[PDB]
Amino acid sequence: IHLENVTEEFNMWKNNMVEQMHTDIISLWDQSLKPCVKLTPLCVTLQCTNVTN
Amino acid sequence: AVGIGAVFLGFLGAAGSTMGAASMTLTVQARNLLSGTVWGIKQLQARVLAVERYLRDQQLLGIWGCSGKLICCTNVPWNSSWSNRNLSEIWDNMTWLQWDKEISNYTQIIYGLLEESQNQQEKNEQDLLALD
Amino acid sequence: INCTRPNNNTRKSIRIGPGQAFYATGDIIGDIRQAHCNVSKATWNETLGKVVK
Amino acid sequence: NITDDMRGELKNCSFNMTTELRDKKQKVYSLFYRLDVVQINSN
Ligand SMILES: *[C@@H]1O[C@H](CO)[C@@H](O[C@@H]2O[C@H](CO)[C@@H](O[C@@H]3O[C@H](CO)[C@@H](O)[C@H](O[C@H]4O[C@H](CO)[C@@H](O)[C@H](O)[C@@H]4O)[C@@H]3O)[C@H](O)[C@H]2NC(C)=O)[C@H](O)[C@H]1NC(C)=O
Ligand SMILES: *[C@@H]1O[C@H](CO)[C@@H](O[C@@H]2O[C@H](CO)[C@@H](O[C@@H]3O[C@H](CO)[C@@H](O)[C@H](O)[C@@H]3O)[C@H](O)[C@H]2NC(C)=O)[C@H](O)[C@H]1NC(C)=O
Ligand SMILES: *[C@@H]1O[C@H](CO)[C@@H](O[C@@H]2O[C@H](CO)[C@@H](O)[C@H](O)[C@H]2NC(C)=O)[C@H](O)[C@H]1NC(C)=O
Ligand SMILES: *[C@@H]1O[C@H](CO)[C@@H](O)[C@H](O)[C@H]1NC(C)=O
Ligand SMILES: *[C@@H]1O[C@H](CO)[C@@H](O)[C@H](O)[C@H]1NC(C)=O
Repeated sequence: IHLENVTEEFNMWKNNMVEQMHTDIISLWDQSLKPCVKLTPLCVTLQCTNVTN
Repeated sequence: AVGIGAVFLGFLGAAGSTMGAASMTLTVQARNLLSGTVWGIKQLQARVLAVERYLRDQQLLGIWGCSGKLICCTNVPWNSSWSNRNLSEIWDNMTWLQWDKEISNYTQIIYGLLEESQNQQEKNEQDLLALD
Repeated sequence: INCTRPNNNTRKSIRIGPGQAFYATGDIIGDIRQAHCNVSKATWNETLGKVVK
Repeated sequence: NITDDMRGELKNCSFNMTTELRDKKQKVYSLFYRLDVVQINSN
């Protein structure tokens, strides 16, 4: 709802809520990995070669 | 098509008006103050911080003379050194924001004065009902 | 009280696995000595006199 | 210089250990106090 006869100074640069949002997104990013699977047995010697082309 | 009086009566709608006309609504502000795996912790401390604030303000009114009246009076006169403004101009000229930034230095004096004045009122009322 | 180990001590990192680490006592440079502690004689005597009092 | 009657309190222990990679094993040594190893059972 609108507000009238009103002067308010804003700032995006000294603004908060980008800080805790940058916290929260990486936090939920890590919450999306604890069910998932590690690859600790996979780091091993690799016999690699060029693809058929 | 919705009407302008409704958003006048909305939450924080009267922030720009004069304080005399902003007196006609406080209940919406008061009502929207109260309530309306890891994350619920943050949710929960936010909710209890809000009710801690609400109880602090209710206690500050409770130690004062008025509990649920929401519009009060007292028995300490206004020091003209605080404001020296005309009585006509304050209700029809200024907003609450600039009123707050004017009187914002004169704080915690008036609080203790209200405490003292109604403590004296309590002992006077106790004395009057003790003699009777 | 003074307390010391006088031996000069080198650590050594050992990678256990992928992104793992381990620290271990590598070489010891200097005199192979023995750790110890010291207290003042007469202070200890006087404080024991106080507690016996 | 070892005393035959007193005892030193530091032991040089070499052993197999894993690496970054699974198929590679390595030989590494360190030192330990007498009070954290025991003898299992000549060599
Ligand atoms: C990535 O590299 C791997 C390396 O192992 C590779 O897998 C191997 O590829 C070769 C060639 O594609 C496969 O050999 C074929 O195997 C099938 C199944 O047994 C046979 O039918 C094939 O025979 C045909 O070709 C012959 C050639 O002379 C003809 O004589 C015959 O008549 C058939 O037409 C051929 O032998 C091999 O089996 C795989 N091995 C495994 C384990 O899959 C893979 O293809 C590479 N992938 C990419 C994307 O580069
Ligand atoms: C570290 O790991 C290696 C690898 O397992 C160990 O080496 C192996 O030790 C065994 C027994 O000590 C050896 O068997 C013996 O080998 C000798 C020499 O050929 C032979 O005469 C004996 O009859 C018996 O077969 C084995 O060969 C040896 N393998 C390798 C690759 O070294 C080692 O003991 C571990 N510890 C240290 C401190 O290195
Ligand atoms: C313990 O031994 C190490 C051996 O490296 C000493 O470190 C050296 O000290 C000298 C002089 O202080 C320096 O010139 C070298 O550059 C140092 N080397 C390293 C790798 O740091 C260390 O000073 C000794 N500590 C004591 C208390 O004697
Ligand atoms: C394999 O890769 C190397 C380097 O990318 C390339 O020179 C070579 O032609 C490739 N193919 C074979 C069959 O070696
Ligand atoms: C409020 O008080 C401070 C010092 O107490 C003073 O510097 C400031 O000018 C005052 N503000 C107003 C609006 O009087």
